[PDB]
Amino acid sequence: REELAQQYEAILRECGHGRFQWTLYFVLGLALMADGVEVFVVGFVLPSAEKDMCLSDSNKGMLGLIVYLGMMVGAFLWGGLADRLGRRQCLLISLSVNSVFAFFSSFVQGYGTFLFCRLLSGVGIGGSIPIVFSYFSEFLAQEKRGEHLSWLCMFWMIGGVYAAAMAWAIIPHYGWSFHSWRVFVLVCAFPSVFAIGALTTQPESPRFFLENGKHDEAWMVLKQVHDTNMRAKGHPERVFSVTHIKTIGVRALSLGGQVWGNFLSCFGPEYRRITLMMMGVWFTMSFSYYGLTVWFPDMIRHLQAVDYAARTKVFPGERVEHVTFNFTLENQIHRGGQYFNDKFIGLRLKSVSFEDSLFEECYFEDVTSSNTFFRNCTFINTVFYNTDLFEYKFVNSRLVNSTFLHNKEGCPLDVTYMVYFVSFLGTLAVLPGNIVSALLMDKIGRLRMLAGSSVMSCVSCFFLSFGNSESAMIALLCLFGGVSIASWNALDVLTVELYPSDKRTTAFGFLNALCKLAAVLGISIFTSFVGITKAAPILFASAALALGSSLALKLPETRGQVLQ
Amino acid sequence: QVQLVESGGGLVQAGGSLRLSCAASGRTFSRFIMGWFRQAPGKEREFVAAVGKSGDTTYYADSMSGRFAISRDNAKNTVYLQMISLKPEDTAVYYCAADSSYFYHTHESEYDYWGQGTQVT
Amino acid sequence: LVNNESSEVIVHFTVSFWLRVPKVSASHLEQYGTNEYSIISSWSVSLKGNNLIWTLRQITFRDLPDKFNAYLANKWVFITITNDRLSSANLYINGVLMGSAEITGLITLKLDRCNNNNQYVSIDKFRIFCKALNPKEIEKLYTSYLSITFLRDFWGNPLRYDTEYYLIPVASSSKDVQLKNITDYMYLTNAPSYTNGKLNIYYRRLYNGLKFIIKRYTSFVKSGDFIKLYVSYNNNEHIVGYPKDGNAFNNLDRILRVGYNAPGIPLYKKMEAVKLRDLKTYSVQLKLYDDKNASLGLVGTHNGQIGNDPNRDILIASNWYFNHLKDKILGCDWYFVPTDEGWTND
Ligand SMILES: *[C@@H]1O[C@H](CO[C@@H]2O[C@@H](C)[C@@H](O)[C@@H](O)[C@@H]2O)[C@@H](O[C@@H]2O[C@H](CO)[C@@H](O)[C@H](O)[C@H]2NC(C)=O)[C@H](O)[C@H]1NC(C)=O
Ligand SMILES: C=CCCCCCCCCCO[C@@H]1O[C@H](CO)[C@@H](O[C@H]2O[C@H](CO)[C@@H](O)[C@H](O)[C@H]2O)[C@H](O)[C@H]1O
Ligand SMILES: *[C@@H]1O[C@H](CO)[C@@H](O[C@@H]2O[C@H](CO)[C@@H](O)[C@H](O)[C@H]2NC(C)=O)[C@H](O)[C@H]1NC(C)=O
Ligand SMILES: *[C@@H]1O[C@H](CO)[C@@H](O)[C@H](O)[C@H]1NC(C)=O
Ligand SMILES: CC[C@@H](C(N)=O)N1CCCC1=O
Repeated sequence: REELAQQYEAILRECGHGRFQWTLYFVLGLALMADGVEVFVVGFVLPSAEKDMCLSDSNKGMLGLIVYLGMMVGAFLWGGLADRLGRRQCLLISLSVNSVFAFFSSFVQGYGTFLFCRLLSGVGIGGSIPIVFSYFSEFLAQEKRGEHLSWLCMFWMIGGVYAAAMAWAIIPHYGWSFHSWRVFVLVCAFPSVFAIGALTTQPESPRFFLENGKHDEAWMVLKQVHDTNMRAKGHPERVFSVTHIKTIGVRALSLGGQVWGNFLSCFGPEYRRITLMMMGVWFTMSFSYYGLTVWFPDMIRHLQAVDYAARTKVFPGERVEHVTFNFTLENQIHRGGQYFNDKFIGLRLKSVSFEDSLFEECYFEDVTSSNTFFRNCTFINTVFYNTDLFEYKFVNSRLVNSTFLHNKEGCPLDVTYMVYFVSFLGTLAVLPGNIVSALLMDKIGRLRMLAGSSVMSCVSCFFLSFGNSESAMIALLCLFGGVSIASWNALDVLTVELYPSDKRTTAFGFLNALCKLAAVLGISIFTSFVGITKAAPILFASAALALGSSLALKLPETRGQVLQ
Repeated sequence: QVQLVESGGGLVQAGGSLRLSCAASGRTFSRFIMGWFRQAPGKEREFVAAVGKSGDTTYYADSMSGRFAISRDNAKNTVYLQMISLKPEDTAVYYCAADSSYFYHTHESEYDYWGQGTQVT
Repeated sequence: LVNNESSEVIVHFTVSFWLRVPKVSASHLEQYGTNEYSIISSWSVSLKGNNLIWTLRQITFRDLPDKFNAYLANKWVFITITNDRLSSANLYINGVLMGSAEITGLITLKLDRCNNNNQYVSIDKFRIFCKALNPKEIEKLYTSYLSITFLRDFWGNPLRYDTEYYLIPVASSSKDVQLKNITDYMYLTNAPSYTNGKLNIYYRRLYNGLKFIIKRYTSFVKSGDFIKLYVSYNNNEHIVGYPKDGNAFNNLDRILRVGYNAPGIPLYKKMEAVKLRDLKTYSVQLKLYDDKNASLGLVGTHNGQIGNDPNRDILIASNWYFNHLKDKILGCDWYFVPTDEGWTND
């Protein structure tokens, strides 16, 4: 095994980095872009789709977590299958599934079938990072590989900004009407289509063929890589004189056995310590990262809610008689009023409350209320014609001789720009971290860079209390996102270089499934901290990153070594 | 299917007071707008009073505010209709109904389930 | 003049006089809305509901719907009714032409033909010129009667010490003054309002909020005088003032405090009542000095957030208002509205 790797490294080391490596970089960055787009689709869609689809808070949470659950299943499944079948073929299959179900997710009305479609889309896109990083690792020489794999993660933010821009440019056109958010989903499903469009024109990695005892195919693939690179390099005349490289229902059962055996061999005597340390590192970093990134927007929303409550105005002791009103109101409180013989036609309300009032012989007509309530009010001989006033809108009230007529239809649930801008800021703030990590991975080292980024993030977590205003949260989120990305780039580079080529996609995929599993738990735990002491998330995220840092330092070193 | 039964009726001297208890069954009881209907001899069912899904708001019919009081107890899963100053005109079979809609309604067609009914003299 | 057979005044072109018509109740307006009762007859002057009528040809001027700024409310007004026989007649209120009639081809001061026992109107300064006055003459007349000899309350009556008053900002009349806590600040709040579409009348309730007192430093309030302002709260007077080095907006809009009592700290409680702008309106400006004779600034309001309390309009005594005396509307003017029997909330 060690003898084959030395020979293979020489073939790529002599030929050098040419057009082929760049072409593959782009056609794989397309798939990473597809993943980066898919991660935000449900997030940007909930506020708009909450009305049409009659969604409650529990449904909002389930829709939030379904993408991560699908990615969790898909990472393991495609990682296991890629080793036995290949990298190109499994990437094609996974991305085709993603694109097809994402396309069918826009023309869906029901909530359960929408959840099912998003789950299958997540399953499809789950196999992006494992197959992409592995399949590209086999065209790079040890002279410079840490740098090359780091630039490969620059496309995830491209996907993120693409999704944010389309959300900003498609969602706010509420007047299109099938509403706009479906068109936004359809637009966001295009990167996967481009991924299959480009990926079908690239070869399967030589290493898979060599490991499967198909040396002829590896030879022709290396011949193609040599030809493409020599077509426009300094020296085009040298011929590929390298001879052959060293040679080393039923199908369903065979694949099931082989995938299980490959997964089990990762816990063997030689890959026990490495697997345990990587499990710990992946779990702890994923937990903190997802917890903080979903905790910041919730805090911003909470602060905005507090400011809105502080902006409310009260109107006490109003008496009205024989008047008509047709003017909108928002964020007001009316206490202790007396209305007799009034009319209310074409009235719109938003976060308006009425306390201790009294309506006698009134008449409502075409009134829509959002977060509007009647507390301790009294109605006598009042008529409600074509109104949205539901049963729960009256609290501690008494109705005498009143009547509802021609009641409106719609979702009975009561909940019938900043997010986009904040998400764009974070996705752009992850840039300098990526640049420094890419330029200094092979110089500083994978282990040192991982440890430094992890401890820096853990220390920066302590300054959460320093920011209390709305502007401070944005800066803190940007600072955390921009400095913690190097930790993930180093981890992706480290996980590839540790396991052998026979297991790298299975081993990377298993750990990525753990990453998604930890993300779900972190999201669930951190969403409930709001309304509680600010020190709790600080303590949790600091302890998690500390445990990650110690374990990460305890791993071995891989810089400057053949990819065995 | 929610099963409703009413009890607490019985002959009452003029000007007295009486109570009727409408007990439901099943966990799903906070998702219905409870009501009370009565059917006098020779007349059709007429809506009397109703209470909200949380017991906070009441909904009385014309002239039924002052003699009839309606309340619900979620802990015991039951509804109470207190009547005072009973006159001979208040002779009927008082039914207990359930409505799953999100609006207060007086028509009997809108209400989903019904009760066995009890006689009040 | 009251609705009594013994309340009469007998005396043995153009006509001018001052009038104060108490506000008409909703029930009274509904009942006695059409009945016409005259006040001065010879031509004649009569009142019908919320309408002032000049009887010769005839003229009818309708009062404004908002009783707060209406002329037939409890406030004192100046009425000039020009009678130019050659061309026409023009009627001026407060030197403003509210109408006229084309009189072409053509003394007792008591309530006549009135069925209400509570109808009483005050008439003062009855004059009868021997010609027709022009706009300049009317402007001069109205300016001549109003002077700076003494401040005036909301209804035009002169201010008096030892009297409960309600303060109402001139710029924002729909707000009342409330005190958060003792030894704390005061903020403006919305006031209860009454509206009637059938009768076409509306206004704001005029007897809610803090009750203030103007007391001598050491019996009418005189312009440019030194006073101490107390706030009545739970049958106890609380001095108003700005404590030394207190919190303020922008370091110069000092926030006043009521009943402040901090040991070892000095409290400024000297104010000056002055009338510096809008001689034609009944508003009072207050200056707040210090122990060193410096001028802290006239009492005003600023919008901000003190602590965790909601954004409000905090009563402050800033010196910024002295630079904008030429402004059309200024936030340093207040109305002292004592309780009166000619205004009762409907
Ligand atoms: C209880 O209300 C009824 C019904 O009110 C009428 O119908 C409503 C839908 C709405 O349009 C109301 O404005 C109507 O008044 C009252 O019955 C009416 O009473 C008025 C009294 O002037 C009479 O003129 C109408 O003819 C009545 N209508 C009918 C159909 O009989 C009833 O009076 C109210 N009861 C009490 C105690 O106030
Ligand atoms: C579902 C129904 C919920 C119940 C809604 C009750 C809301 C009560 C509304 C109170 C507002 O009452 C309204 O305030 C304005 C002043 O701001 C008054 O004054 C106004 O009257 C006229 C109406 O155009 C105009 O002169 C001016 O707009 C204004 O002066 C109105 O005469 C009064 O009718
Ligand atoms: C509901 O509003 C009523 C008024 O409509 C409140 O009862 C009033 O309370 C005040 C303050 O003590 C009393 O002066 C009034 O006499 C009461 N009115 C009546 C008719 O009893 C009542 O407290 C309010 N309930 C709640 C829960 O806020
Ligand atoms: C409300 O009514 C007023 C008065 O008739 C009218 O000018 C205004 O346009 C109406 N508003 C709407 C939204 O119809
Ligand atoms: C787990 C994949 C990894 C990567 N380098 O693509 N990262 C880093 C940003 C969040 C994420 O998923």
